[PDB]
Amino acid sequence: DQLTEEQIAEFKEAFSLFDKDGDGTITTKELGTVMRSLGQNPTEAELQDMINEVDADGNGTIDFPEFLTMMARKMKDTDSEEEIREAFRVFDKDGNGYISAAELRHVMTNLGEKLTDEEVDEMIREADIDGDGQVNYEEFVQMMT
Amino acid sequence: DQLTEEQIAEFKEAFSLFDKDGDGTITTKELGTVMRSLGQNPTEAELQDMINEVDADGNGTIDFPEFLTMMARKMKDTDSEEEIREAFRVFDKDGNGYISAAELRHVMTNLGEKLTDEEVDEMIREADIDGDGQVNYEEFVQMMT
Repeated sequence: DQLTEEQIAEFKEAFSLFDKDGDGTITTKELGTVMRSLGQNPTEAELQDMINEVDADGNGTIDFPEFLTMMARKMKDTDSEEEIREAFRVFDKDGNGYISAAELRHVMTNLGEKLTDEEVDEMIREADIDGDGQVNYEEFVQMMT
Repeated sequence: DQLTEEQIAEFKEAFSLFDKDGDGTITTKELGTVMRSLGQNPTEAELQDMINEVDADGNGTIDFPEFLTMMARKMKDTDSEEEIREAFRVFDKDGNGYISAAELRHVMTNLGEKLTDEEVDEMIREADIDGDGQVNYEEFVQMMT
């Protein structure tokens, strides 16, 4: 949590990864995807105070630069804990604070070993993502096979 | 896959990993977990057929040995594809063939890095898993923090 070549360089990727359009323009919606995609849990309001924040043209689009500036500021409210607790929260479907010790084990080793961060990113790229960040999990299977 | 030492050793782990009773016997339920814990997607019937075959006393129990023998048989019946697909299915909450490109990325890298395959088992070992394998993720959160 401190703007640095790497930090930034990374922040680009995530931004590039969810700009379906293909031209540096993350939508209010694409914005959330980006953040969750980094461990943050932006509230629908929070994502709003962010669009209006800078963008005063109501274009609803966000330029990497703006994004970067935002992140930098909101970076203070990011500690290892929340990030972690979000990962595990993906495995909590019904949302009961409870998760499959199993599903965990499986996803983490089986799929955690067959793939490398870079590979995860490469897939998501060619992958067919929509606004929300949804993707037909089969697409991934076809790739991985 | 075949019954190589490593393989046996792996099954042992998983089996040991969900025999909450502390001894060397897993229940029909526990069985389910163990299997999901390895990418197998056991059907209730299948699970019952197993508890039935061996253990004619229908004790509902099953030894590592019996377990080993069993897995051996169903072994050549499962292929890498299925496991892959089951992994991804964890990420598909409402079960609509769709998952969060984000959540994937997040879980896969953030938490995919903070832990090593063993660190996972080691955690689930000390973790407070219940019958269905359910676990309070917070408990994992703490261990991590």
